[PDB]
Amino acid sequence: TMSVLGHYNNFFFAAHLLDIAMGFKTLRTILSSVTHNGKQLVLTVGLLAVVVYLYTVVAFNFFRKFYNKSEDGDTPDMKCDDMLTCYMFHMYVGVRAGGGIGDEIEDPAGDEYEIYRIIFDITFFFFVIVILLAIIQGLIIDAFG
Amino acid sequence: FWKKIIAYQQKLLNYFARNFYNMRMLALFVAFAINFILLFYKVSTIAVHYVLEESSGYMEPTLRILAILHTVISFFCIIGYYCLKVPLVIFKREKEVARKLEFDGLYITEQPSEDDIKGQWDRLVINTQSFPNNYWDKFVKRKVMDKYGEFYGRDRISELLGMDKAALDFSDAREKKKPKKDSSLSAVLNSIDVKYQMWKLGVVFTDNSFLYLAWYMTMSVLGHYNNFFFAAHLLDIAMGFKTLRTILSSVTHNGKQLVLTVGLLAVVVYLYTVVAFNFFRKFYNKSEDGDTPDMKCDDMLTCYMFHMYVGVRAGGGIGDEIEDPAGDEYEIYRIIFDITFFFFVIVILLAIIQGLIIDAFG
Amino acid sequence: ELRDQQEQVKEDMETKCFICGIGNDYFDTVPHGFETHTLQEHNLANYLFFLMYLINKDETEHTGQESYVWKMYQERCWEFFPAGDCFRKQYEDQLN
Amino acid sequence: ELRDQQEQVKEDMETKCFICGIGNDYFDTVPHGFETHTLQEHNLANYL
Amino acid sequence: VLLTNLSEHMPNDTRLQTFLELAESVLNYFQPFLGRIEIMGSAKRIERVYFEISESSRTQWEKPQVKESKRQFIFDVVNEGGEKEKMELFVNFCEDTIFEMQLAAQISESSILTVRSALFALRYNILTLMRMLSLKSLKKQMKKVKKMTVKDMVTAFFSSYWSIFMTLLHFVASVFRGFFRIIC
Ligand SMILES: Nc1ncnc2c1ncn2[C@@H]1O[C@H](COP(=O)(O)OP(=O)(O)OP(=O)(O)O)[C@@H](O)[C@H]1O
Ligand SMILES: Nc1ncnc2c1ncn2[C@@H]1O[C@H](COP(=O)(O)OP(=O)(O)OP(=O)(O)O)[C@@H](O)[C@H]1O
Ligand SMILES: O=c1[nH]c(=O)c2nc[nH]c2[nH]1
Ligand SMILES: [Ca+2]
Ligand SMILES: [Zn+2]
Ligand SMILES: [Zn+2]
Repeated sequence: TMSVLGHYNNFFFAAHLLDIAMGFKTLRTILSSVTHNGKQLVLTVGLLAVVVYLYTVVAFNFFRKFYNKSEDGDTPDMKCDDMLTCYMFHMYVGVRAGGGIGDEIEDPAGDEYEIYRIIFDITFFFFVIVILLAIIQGLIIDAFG
Repeated sequence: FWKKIIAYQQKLLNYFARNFYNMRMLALFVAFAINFILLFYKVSTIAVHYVLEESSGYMEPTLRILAILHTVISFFCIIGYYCLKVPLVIFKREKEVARKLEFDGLYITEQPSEDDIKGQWDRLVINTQSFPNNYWDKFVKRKVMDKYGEFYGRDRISELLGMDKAALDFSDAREKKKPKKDSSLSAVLNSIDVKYQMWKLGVVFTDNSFLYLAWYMTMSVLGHYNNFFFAAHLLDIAMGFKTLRTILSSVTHNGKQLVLTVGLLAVVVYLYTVVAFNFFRKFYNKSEDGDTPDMKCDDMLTCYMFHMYVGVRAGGGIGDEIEDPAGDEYEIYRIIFDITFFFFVIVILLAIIQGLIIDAFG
Repeated sequence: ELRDQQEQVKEDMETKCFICGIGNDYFDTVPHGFETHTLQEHNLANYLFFLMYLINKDETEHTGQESYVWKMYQERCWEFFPAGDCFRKQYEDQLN
Repeated sequence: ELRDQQEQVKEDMETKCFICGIGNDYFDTVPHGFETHTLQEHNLANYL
Repeated sequence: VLLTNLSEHMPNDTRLQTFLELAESVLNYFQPFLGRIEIMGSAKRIERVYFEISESSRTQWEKPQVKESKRQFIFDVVNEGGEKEKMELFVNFCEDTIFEMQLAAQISESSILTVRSALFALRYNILTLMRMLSLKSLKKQMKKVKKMTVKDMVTAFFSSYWSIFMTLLHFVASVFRGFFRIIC
């Protein structure tokens, strides 16, 4: 089906380049590593989702005012006004921030919730970045090993 | 009539004990549904009126019904746990207290260590008339009497254990008894013991699972006041699944060394903060505009803030967010400072905490 | 590896005794056999107490075994110490 | 694994001799039994 | 010591055990002082040795200056102790411990409130639970519900357990108040 669809659109032929993984034993091991521990992997992804949801709820209830992401001052980009968009802003771009959600959020210095913000972002950095991501990583690499 | 209260009460208790597990499952599903309903929540623009935006238009009545149903199902889970697992814990503790009473003489030959809440609490159950209520024979009292009474003293050992030798002789002698009446409430009140109910409810409160279920209780009733407290019930999935249980217990398993490593990280960050406070203050300006400065390391409390928060999370050491030290007379000292921070704080002790946790899990 | 070495040392104590090195498996046939072998049969504290008893006792009053051990100790000969053996192993055929 | 193989080789020397492969446990009954078995009884240098 | 020697070299003979039961108290008293080791005999047989252990030497043994030193000695010998180095190091440590215990003898010269507030909270709260039975207000509800109504019965039972949960909350609050009083 991939070949006959590649006749219609030549870019479908790129899917056939996945056949190298079938061809070589090492690539077969790498691809099967995901499925081997994939059950615990799905559970860990769910736990990460749970933790990100809890942090999103906390920021929604208390830390909305910091979630402006608009460079210009005339129009605001109010990210955590809707919890769906706030859960977006956490899942996408806070897990990938590399130093917690505190990097892209505006600086909490001088606010009356300063210490609460610091604890929030530090606990996010630990539980989400340092923890559960190393857990997924180690699960996959240990299945391969 | 009283036959019928007893019958229907026992029927309800047996039903709840039989269905306690599936009913915890239904409570978890109700919590998940409530959280999914809350997913579509919204703020409206000064009192900020939190209004639940509804795509279909039927979310808020369903949320109300599911909140009430969650409370009811969780309360009945309390009932089911009390009917099912509480008597087993009571029987186990009764067995332990009877065995240390007889074989070891924990309260006759010796005394409780006085640092053990278990022993201090079980001191009360000894004199209760409902002793082994659930532990088979009620003759362990007589056995301890025979074993230790004559050695230490019959009268006051009988006072301690709760019997008298008059009843012991009356056991062998002729006896006349008046059977109890279910109609008489005072008879049941005399039958139930204040000290035994004391001990039983204290043990039940000491039980950890009952404490978890009471936490679930309080979270639900507070979720009625504020619907967002229902999100705490979504932590029950970790209790539900074994793998999540392992993940949550991984923190506690190596948590002692983990606390020590966190303290060592604190010590190292404090030393670096002191060094930067004494020497490297001039670089700690974090104000983009030049008119007003944001002088972070002027106060060491704020400087320790600026290290702990945002230097450990910098990903490349405190040198990333600090201004560039090029051209300063302390240039090499600054370079060594930031490189050693990157190694000891980022590369080291953070990999150590990470490895400790993941290795506990493994 | 430092953690592993510490745990290795601890479980080596738990498995085998220091004096003669016989593992706990042999003593485990009888209840608390290894524990007994540690506190009375093969006790580091007991051996040190014997050493101080030899030092504090007069040369005239030494018994036969005491004088034998004292002579071997002075000459720095450690053969009197059991090596992979004990009273239980030595008299297993009669005792058990 | 390279480090582990090097340590494996070293401790295999320490446990057993090359010529006949009998582990040190048998020789260990007498003092320095394995050492003696290595330098005079079974010595690679002596065989060469 | 003589009785112990006879008993250990002859466990079978019952008369010796009879003497042992006759002398249990003496042996029990002398057990801490009695020393027992196994040595390689001069006649190629393992022989048990019995000796006296002084109480002062024992006390010096439980003193921590012994304890840290023997921690270190065990940790060293288990790791880097050879077949023969193990035993020579044991003897050397024995002599060093002898010296340091002599030094120790020379230098030597010659939650309650938590349990108890918890008891108060539990007694108070359970007594408040039974204050309803003391007021005796269940007999009137009884007389109203002489008739047969499972709905009223389940409501009444749920109310009683409802207040048992309320009682649990009062207990938690009392524990929290006690904790505050102690921390302040
Ligand atoms: N030869 C032995 N001599 C003494 N203890 C031994 C011996 N072999 C094994 N053990 C074990 O070692 C423990 C006692 O010895 P050791 O003093 O090293 O340990 P410990 O529990 O830390 O003691 P302490 O609390 O007195 O410091 C016991 O668990 C005992 O079973
Ligand atoms: N069959 C054997 N022949 C020689 N040495 C052996 C043998 N079996 C074990 N060994 C051990 O190997 C060591 C000596 O052999 P080898 O030359 O391999 O090691 P080494 O200590 O690096 O020697 P050198 O210092 O001479 O280079 C000793 O520790 C010895 O106990
Ligand atoms: O020795 C006994 N132990 C028990 O637990 C028991 N239960 C009933 N009858 C019993 N007898
Ligand atoms: Ca003589
Ligand atoms: Zn031994
Ligand atoms: Zn050989």
